[PDB]
Amino acid sequence: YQCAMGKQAIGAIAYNQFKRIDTLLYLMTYPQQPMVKTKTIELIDYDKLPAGQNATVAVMSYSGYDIEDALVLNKSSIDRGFGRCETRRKTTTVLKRYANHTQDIIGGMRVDENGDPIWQHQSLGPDGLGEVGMKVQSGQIYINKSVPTNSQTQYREAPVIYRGPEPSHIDQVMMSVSDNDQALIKVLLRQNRRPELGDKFSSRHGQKGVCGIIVKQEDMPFNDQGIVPDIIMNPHGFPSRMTVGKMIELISGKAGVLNGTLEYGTCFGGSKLEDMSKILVDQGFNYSGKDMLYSGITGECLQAYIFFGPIYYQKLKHMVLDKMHARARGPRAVLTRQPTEGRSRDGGLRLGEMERDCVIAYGASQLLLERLMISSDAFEVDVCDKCGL
Amino acid sequence: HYAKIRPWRTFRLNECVCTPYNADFDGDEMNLHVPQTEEARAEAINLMGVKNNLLTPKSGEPIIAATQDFITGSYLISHKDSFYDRATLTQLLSMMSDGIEHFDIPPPAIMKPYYLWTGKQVFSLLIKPNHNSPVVINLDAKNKVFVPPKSKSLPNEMSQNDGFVIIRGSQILSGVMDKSVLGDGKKHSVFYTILRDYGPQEAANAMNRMAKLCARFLGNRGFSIGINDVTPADDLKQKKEEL
Amino acid sequence: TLKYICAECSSKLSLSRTDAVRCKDCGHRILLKARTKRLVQFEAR
Amino acid sequence: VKTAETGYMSRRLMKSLEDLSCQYDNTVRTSANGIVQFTYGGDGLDPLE
Amino acid sequence: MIVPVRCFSCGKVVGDKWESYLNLLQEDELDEGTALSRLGLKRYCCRRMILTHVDLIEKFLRYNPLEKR
Amino acid sequence: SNIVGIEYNRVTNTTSTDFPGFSKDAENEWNVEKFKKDFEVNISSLDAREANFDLINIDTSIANAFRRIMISEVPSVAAEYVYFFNNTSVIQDEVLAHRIGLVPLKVDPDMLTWVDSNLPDDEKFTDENTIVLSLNVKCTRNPDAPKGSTDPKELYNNAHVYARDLKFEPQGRQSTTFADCPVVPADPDILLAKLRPGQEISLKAHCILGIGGDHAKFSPVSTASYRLLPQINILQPIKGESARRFQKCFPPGVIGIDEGSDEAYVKDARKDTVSREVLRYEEFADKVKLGRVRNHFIFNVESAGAMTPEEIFFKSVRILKNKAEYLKNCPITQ
Amino acid sequence: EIALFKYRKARLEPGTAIGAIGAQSIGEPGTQMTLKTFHFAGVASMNVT
Amino acid sequence: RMPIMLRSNKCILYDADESKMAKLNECPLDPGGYFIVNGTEKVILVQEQL
Amino acid sequence: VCINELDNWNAPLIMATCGSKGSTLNVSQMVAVVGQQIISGNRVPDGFQ
Amino acid sequence: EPDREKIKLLTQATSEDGTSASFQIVEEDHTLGNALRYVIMKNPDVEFCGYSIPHPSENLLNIRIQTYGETTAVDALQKGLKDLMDLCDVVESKFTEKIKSM
Amino acid sequence: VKPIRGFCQRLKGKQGRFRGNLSGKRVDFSGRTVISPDPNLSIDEVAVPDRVAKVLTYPEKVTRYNRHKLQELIVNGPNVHPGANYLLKRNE
RNA sequence: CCACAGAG
Ligand SMILES: CCC[C@@H](C)[C@H]1CC[C@H]2[C@@H]3[C@H](O)C[C@@H]4C[C@H](O)CC[C@]4(C)[C@H]3C[C@H](O)[C@]12C
Ligand SMILES: [Mg+2]
Ligand SMILES: [Zn+2]
Ligand SMILES: [Zn+2]
Ligand SMILES: [Zn+2]
Repeated sequence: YQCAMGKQAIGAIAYNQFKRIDTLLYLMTYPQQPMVKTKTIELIDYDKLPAGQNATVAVMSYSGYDIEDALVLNKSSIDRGFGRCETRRKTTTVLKRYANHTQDIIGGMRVDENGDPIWQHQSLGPDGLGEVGMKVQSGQIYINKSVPTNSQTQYREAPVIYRGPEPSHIDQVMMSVSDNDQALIKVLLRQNRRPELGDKFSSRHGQKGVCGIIVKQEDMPFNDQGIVPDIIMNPHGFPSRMTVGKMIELISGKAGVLNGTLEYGTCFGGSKLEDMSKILVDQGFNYSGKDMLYSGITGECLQAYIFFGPIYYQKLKHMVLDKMHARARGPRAVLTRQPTEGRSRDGGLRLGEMERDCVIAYGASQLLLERLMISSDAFEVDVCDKCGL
Repeated sequence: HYAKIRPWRTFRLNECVCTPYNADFDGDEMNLHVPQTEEARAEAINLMGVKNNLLTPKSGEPIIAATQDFITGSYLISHKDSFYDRATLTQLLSMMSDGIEHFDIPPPAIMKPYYLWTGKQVFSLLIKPNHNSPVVINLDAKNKVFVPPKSKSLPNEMSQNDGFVIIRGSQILSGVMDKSVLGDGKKHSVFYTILRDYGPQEAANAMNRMAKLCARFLGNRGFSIGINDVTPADDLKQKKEEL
Repeated sequence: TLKYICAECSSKLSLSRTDAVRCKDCGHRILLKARTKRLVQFEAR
Repeated sequence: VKTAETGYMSRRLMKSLEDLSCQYDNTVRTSANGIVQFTYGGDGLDPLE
Repeated sequence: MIVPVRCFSCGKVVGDKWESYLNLLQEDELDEGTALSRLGLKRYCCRRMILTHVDLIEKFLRYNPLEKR
Repeated sequence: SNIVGIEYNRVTNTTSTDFPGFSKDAENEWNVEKFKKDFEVNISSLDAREANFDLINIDTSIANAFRRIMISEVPSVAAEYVYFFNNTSVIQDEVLAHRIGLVPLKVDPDMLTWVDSNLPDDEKFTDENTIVLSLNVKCTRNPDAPKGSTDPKELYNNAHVYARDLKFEPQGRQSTTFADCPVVPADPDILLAKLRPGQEISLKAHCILGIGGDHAKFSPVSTASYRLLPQINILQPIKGESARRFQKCFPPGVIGIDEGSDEAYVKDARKDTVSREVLRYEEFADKVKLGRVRNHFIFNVESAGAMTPEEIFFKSVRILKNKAEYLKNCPITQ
Repeated sequence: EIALFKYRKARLEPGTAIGAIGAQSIGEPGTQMTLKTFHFAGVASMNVT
Repeated sequence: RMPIMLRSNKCILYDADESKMAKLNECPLDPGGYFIVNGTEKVILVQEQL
Repeated sequence: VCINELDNWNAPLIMATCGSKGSTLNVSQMVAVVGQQIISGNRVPDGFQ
Repeated sequence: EPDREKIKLLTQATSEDGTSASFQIVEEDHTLGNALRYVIMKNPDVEFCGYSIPHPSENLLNIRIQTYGETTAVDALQKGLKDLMDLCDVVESKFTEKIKSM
Repeated sequence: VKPIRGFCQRLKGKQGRFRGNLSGKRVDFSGRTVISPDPNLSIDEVAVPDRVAKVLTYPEKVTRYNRHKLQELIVNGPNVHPGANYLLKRNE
């Protein structure tokens, strides 16, 4: 599972990741080295371009919001920059030079009498291409196009309207020409996302989960030195999944950061547990890494010790911004007169055969009739009684 | 379900309803349909409601019940060696009902040194908060792990680890709440008895109270796993090697 | 009004409408539009 | 790989058994009003209750 | 990219300690386990804040389109 | 009594037990004379940015309330809004604005006023509530550099944009009331950005005051936490070589040896982070036990530079008192 | 009274799509029923499927 | 025109130091081995046969 | 012998006694010998000569 | 003039004779509820006192107080608030004296 | 050579009319979202984002019992949460 | 219209 899900980690892509204009790119603001490395990591130079941050995790049941793999993020930690990510998207356009000796045009802008442009062109600029560094909201235009209507020559408007649930920002606007002499314009839009509810966080030992709640840092536990954990995970994910390597990684990372040196967790070897226990004892902590935390709510001592230390988490690309969707009434397919598919085309969810079967099993006739006839494709038709057609 | 409105861009459902959906919070996407006619809406709420579907029709056993991390906290409260004074007991009762239910504190189980209550009395109040509540249940049940008593003639409630629960009146006189008394898959659970005796509303109320209590308790009473819980003792490394 | 920057030579220049997409200090054909002069605001979070 | 075969079997079973219902005379009948069982299970007890 | 201004867990200002940590590593030829403690980084959260950081801005700044490479 | 014991696997007696109804005699009622007689404060150390004081005979709830109010209720001034002109750096606008928002500012927020939000943007900001900071750094290639070196500090002139480059721009009456107390970042060496020739960063930051609950940048304490005073009980005296092993089970300044008897004694307990390593070995079982005093709190308030720590603790106490007074004076409605 | 009430309300309710419920109650355990090796009463080679 | 694969013996990135690699707007820590066609970058995956 | 040698307040033992998550076998595998790996009902097949 | 929406008395839960009540406080959290609970539990006539946050996504606090048959619940709440004010005053005075000492 | 699509091809298969558009079909007034726990919610309750509740609407007919409530909802509009998105007159 | 790639 970790082999499959480490390829979705958000982090630095390359040294020239800012000069690239790719169709979809995920970057992280503050990547960090793993506390527990591996010789394979050193050889493949994953050390130079990491993907993930070390989080002070306290393995305990802080609230009811960590049940079934969910995690408990820290509001102050997110505010200070933990898990901060950005997404870059590319919109391309080509001014085709048609066979009628006519070509598409970019320029165009509409200005109100007061000296302000129209709202749809608020961040368009005087050259018809969106100004670098300007915010783009939903419905605005960043690439203005007008194609000839006869293929003088008139033009019809085909603008590239931005649509999305959150505002973005234009990062680069590149103009060029290809070999066949067509103008090629690429616009890179970046947007900044902070972790919220629904964002997936892995653990480099499987142990995937989503942020079930975000709580303020005065509510989380704290040790004697005042360290407040960033992410609190449910202990119940350990005994069934049997990941002792996670506990060894936590203790190795704690002993390494206290000693000041990165510690190696190479397969079939690595830094042993006994040296970690010796370093932790010499630093004044417990030999097994379980400290005493005071509760943040009731303020008193927790009745059991809490396993406490750094673990390297990765933020994954399955954020809730790209997953939430709702239709109500929208576009319909031409052939079947039914709602379309895919949230890109504002489609609707499919009530498949087995959902129909379950609704049958309940016996709710009227609900099934409403769901499969009235709300999807109802149609009044005239049928002849004599012939049945 | 009945809709509530919350500002966090994710659907949220109680974890006790996770088991029938077979859903885990690891990226699961779930669907929401809204009926558009009064007949469909009424049929949905009175046939497919969570309260009217506490039992799976495959065998009749409960399938909507306490999942993991609710069983653990309930067990830790109902442990034999856990005792609470008036302040902590009252705080526990306030957390399970949001300070809305009128409680009546039963006489404490320990009186002479201090006035100490038992967690089993806390669950006795969880089932029946006051005299106005009509929930009165009685049941004898085994637990998942059960050590027989020291002799073959004693009743099952006198077990060594107290793995037998007896509920008379509404008090819990023995046993620890685990995945045979609050969980799913067994026909002698507390919630199943409450359902079959007093309809689904009382079962839902007790379930909500348990969920709130176990959500707000384990934060103020830590429960952790570490390598100290997995490292074998010194003598085990010899016996295992010899065997 | 300087508005365009060549990719490799980094010479700010303005394109007249009757001129090709090409830098005039070299042969490069990549032009990145310069940052706007308009004010943009940001909340610190 | 179990999922494909299990789903196919479930679909076949549900297509076969979708028409049965317990009529008001306590007899399980098909859609075409033919009796499969005279009483459900021999005693007419829902496994739910 | 660049060193964070504040430590994630507690909130101590550690952005200023990065240059001093590099200087103590280079011209003072000390192991980092002592250089971290010299700069007042007592808690291990502030230690991991700059011990694990990658100075990616130096690598990024080679590809500067504002000046000829 | 009031000693929370420490065992090798569990922590017992962790709750307060001083209230009537806890016992038959029903003592320990609330009498402010007794609390005034018993409560004590010992300030062991106090620097310009850190305080360490012990509260004695106070309940856990009050101390935790003080800690929470210190962390996320004492207001402080931080950079809220950033306006950008010509930011050509590699660091993006959002990241740079966040980094500017995260720096601490050495101002007294008692000289400012809270910001109303319902007013329009052209009237919300006045001279009583905002502080304007200006950053304007343009990098350029340094011509007279030594050819044998590649240090970024020498090749260029403004390679490292620090935090002290945030100059303070007075607006109106701030030119008078901020005479002897100019606005300055608390730590001027914070590395805001890195530059290369041809790049420029210019921006104006509007600075208001908020609470730590809204955002973590407004928290006036870098650290505000307490620990119970540890306590070590040596029941059977420990003699000879094993006592040295006992000395090895604790931090160096904790437990010493008496040369007149070669036995271990507790030199000091305040230096003991509870590691309970002594509970690992059977040779000390039923000889030494560990505990903490449930009503002896050692605070450790490390400020962010905006305030003295004793001012922060006093502000927290006053804020809790004002909360209580506001709830008392409010009417009760159905 | 309790026994009679339980028996009288435990009768199958008319109109219930009992065939659908039975089809699902046979089908869905196939999802959770993983393959495991089986032998018939103390002999190893009988390898019943 | 035969489409060169990156970091081959015929590509411009062969044995190039990180200074010249930075001159060509290419990351030095890039595996190479892929074909840039029509703007996109494609990889011929290693096939396995009997 | 491993399960017998574990004291109370051992977290996997508590989570197995509760039945919330895990079982005796998982604790035995983590603390004691894991046991024979079984593939298709038999031991590991001879992948070489 | 007074903020009538600050603290309310939930009439659905209070007893008819006033010996029990469940007050609702807006724009507060544990930092007041814990101190108020600890102070009110030191009232000898208070038999039940407990706070809760019904949902962390909304800023709200529910505190329930039940007394014996001698005093009402509103009197217990006001006495607890007064005692909390006095306790904060004592702590403030001691800290002022000790910081003047150094 | 690509085979053409005939009527038998349009009526058969998992994407045919019978198993793709008649037995089950895509429906209106639906939403798909990632889930997260909430123990303080009752078991018969599901929490919906307001960003979804502003889109998914329930058509309520005006009666003598809810006239004031629906008037207030219409006054509120489609931007604030408790409100309405469309109105359909009786005769229109 | 297909084919990849992931999410349960
Ligand atoms: C408008 C609010 C004023 C407030 C912030 C002013 C007015 C009263 C002031 C305190 C008192 O002077 C007593 C102490 C004197 C010591 O030297 C430093 C700390 C000390 C606690 C003071 C801090 C601070 O300076 C206070 C609270
Ligand atoms: Mg899942
Ligand atoms: Zn006809
Ligand atoms: Zn050029
Ligand atoms: Zn820190």
